[PDB]
Amino acid sequence: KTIWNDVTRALDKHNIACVLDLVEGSMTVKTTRKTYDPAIILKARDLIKLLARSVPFPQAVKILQDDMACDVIKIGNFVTNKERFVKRRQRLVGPNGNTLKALELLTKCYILVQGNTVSAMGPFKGLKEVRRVVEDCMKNIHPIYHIKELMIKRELAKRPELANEDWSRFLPMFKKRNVARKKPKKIRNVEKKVYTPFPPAQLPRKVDLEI
Amino acid sequence: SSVLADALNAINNAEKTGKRQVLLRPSSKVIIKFLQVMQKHGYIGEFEYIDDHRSGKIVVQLNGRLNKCGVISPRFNVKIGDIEKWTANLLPARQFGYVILTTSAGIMDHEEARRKHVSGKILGFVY
Amino acid sequence: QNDLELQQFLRESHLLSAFNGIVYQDDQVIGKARSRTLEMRLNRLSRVNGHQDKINKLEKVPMHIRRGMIDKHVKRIKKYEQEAAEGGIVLSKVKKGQFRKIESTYKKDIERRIGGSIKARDKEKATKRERGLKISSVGRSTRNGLIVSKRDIARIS
Amino acid sequence: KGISSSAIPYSRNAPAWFKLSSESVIEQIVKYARKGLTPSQIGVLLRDAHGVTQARVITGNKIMRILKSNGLAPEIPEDLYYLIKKAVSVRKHLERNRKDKDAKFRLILIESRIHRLARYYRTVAVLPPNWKYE
RNA sequence: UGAUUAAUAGGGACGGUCGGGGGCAUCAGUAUUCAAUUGUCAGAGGUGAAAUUCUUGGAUUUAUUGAAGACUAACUACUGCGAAAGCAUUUGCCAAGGACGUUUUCAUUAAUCAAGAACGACCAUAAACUAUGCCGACUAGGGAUCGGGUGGUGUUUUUUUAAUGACCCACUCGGCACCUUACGAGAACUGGGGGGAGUAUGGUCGCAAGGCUGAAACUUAAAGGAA
Repeated sequence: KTIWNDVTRALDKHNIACVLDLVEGSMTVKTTRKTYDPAIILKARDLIKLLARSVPFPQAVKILQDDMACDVIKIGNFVTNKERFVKRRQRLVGPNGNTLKALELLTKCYILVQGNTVSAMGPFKGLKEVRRVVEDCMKNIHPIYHIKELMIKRELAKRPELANEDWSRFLPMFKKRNVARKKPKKIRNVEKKVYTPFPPAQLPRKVDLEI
Repeated sequence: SSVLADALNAINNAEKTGKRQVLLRPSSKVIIKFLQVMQKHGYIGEFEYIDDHRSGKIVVQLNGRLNKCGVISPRFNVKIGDIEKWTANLLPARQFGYVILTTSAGIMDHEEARRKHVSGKILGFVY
Repeated sequence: QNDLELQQFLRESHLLSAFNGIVYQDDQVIGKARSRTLEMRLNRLSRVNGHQDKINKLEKVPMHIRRGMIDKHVKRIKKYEQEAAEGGIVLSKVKKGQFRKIESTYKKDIERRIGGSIKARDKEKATKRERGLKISSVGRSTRNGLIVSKRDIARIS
Repeated sequence: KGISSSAIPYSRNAPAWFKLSSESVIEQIVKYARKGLTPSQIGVLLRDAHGVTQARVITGNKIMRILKSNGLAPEIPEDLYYLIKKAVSVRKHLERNRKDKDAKFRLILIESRIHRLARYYRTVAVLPPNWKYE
């Protein structure tokens, strides 16, 4: 209700009407008769759904400009136990928000870790970067490894040569960590400890043994 | 726990918390003798036995004067001689508080046990 | 963990982002981010060997305005984490007495005046409970009562 | 662990709106037991149907003692019987479908609670020794 | 035929129920992958750039259709359930569990854990990684929330087919949590030396410098480094 006049001005410079319906709790954007841009209503759609997803307004009307886009990475369906899930998501946010703010700086994006999903705004190179970082953080590889690789790749992109060589000989994300392959006997574990549904009886007490 | 022990635990930590009334259920004759002798020496005030037919409740109104009650979980035997080494061993000072004994003439504090010259087993203390 | 450039950029990503590719490496950091990055690094290196009473000196701020700064800053912290927790937003974890570091902290430079936590409450928290005076030794005192060991019963009676 | 009981009242007399006789109540008890109800069901149908609060209060004694005086004593006591029939219902379901490991764990719990008051009823000897639980 | 209560200990019955508890069966969803039939035509993947790869035997895209395996998005919460590991489509069946309600029944049947018992020749895979708080026998609470119950009397409801509601307010019992409060001795899959940050070295153990190679017994080629 306080930021609404600024949404109305920011859309009326693009010729889009918009209403705020508090009796339902909705926001609609509508193409008017004077709307000469066809694809501006999709950016206004992103704008109202960002204001619903609780980004701020000055960070939200950076979506109405062409080099920017939304994304909502989905992380609810990566792992089974809630302890491991919340520890990997807090690993994504980081100690005192350091990992999240460093990723925001390196990818030029704006990230909100919320619930079991990770929203992001930003340029498209940054959006692909943050998507692979967030999904790799929900799998086991730490996000500071990806942040180190982002700093390495930034410094390799700001040199004129080395622009057509593969950078895998630079990156440390290649670690050669596949060093588990067991050689245990499976002496019982092939087919032993066969299942019954009925348990055996109990060992009775002393006074039960005397009665 | 026991059944005298938790009555004395309620009457301890309710007073340490600083309340003026404790409700303690279940009640028994051993609790009534124990509270009876400690109100004789003046560590609680009036106390009432509300009879419901299940086990009885006690409401103790208690002022400020107690700082520890309890029971002695091996109820060993004492004699009229060795009450003195026992009160010196488990009470805070020379003439500080009382040791409550289960005697042949009821439940009594140790000074009345030597005053009317009886012995018993130990039950608990109050100081 | 022993990459110094990485952890330095990680823990200085907040005031780089407050006072700004992006420039992060020294030989490229211009004024206020430079002075506070240097001050941050010198305090962090100094805290290992230097005395805790003398490494973090707070600015001499009067009572009625340091209490006012803290009250308004805690109202800002409460609004921030209450709004971000009534949304779904996951925030990084603080300890129990510490102020949460937010954008207004890094921007207003509030820790030099208000500190990281109210160390009076931290002191009277970290003190131990005053535990009366000890009375007896003849037995152990459990919730079932006073266990007097059988050696002690024989020894006394 | 919760606390939901019935509060047995402080009075131990007939409530004096009970205009009936204490003999017709015993005749009703033996009628319901002969037509085949467990003492809990006897007492609840008596409580709701014809307004006897509790038969120990209005009549002489508790209603398993009434059935023992009128020759209707239960073969196995009621608690042990109901846990027997529950344990064999779970064992029927388990022999039916053998991947209900939650039912197997519940069978373990029901069998232990069988054993506990089978032990109690054997050391009081309501039921005789060499009582095995099949 | 010939002694008590009926523990805000415990067990059992019953009543309306509650839940993403479990088992079997069934129903569904759009995705992904493959295939088939068209339509059209030179690209399509993918990357920081490329590449491997598919492609005028027509890839990718579009449309219709069919199958296979996996999963159950949004609703999804500091909420619910389970002894824990864990559990999200509908419907049915099978048993089970919980709290609540009770003027039902049994009458001490109980709590605790060493031991033990249950759960936890073929295609190959990750786990932890910044974290935290003062502990227990312990007092009041506060706002919210989930399940049950009692009362109040307004609106959504509605009526002569059988019931079953939703909301508001008070009370109450029990849960996963959260914010405060008051008061207490809180002692009697294994293998280990003892702080942090440094500083110095005629000891022990190793690495380590030379200096154009050729090229040394030979002052020796060709080719090269260096300037």
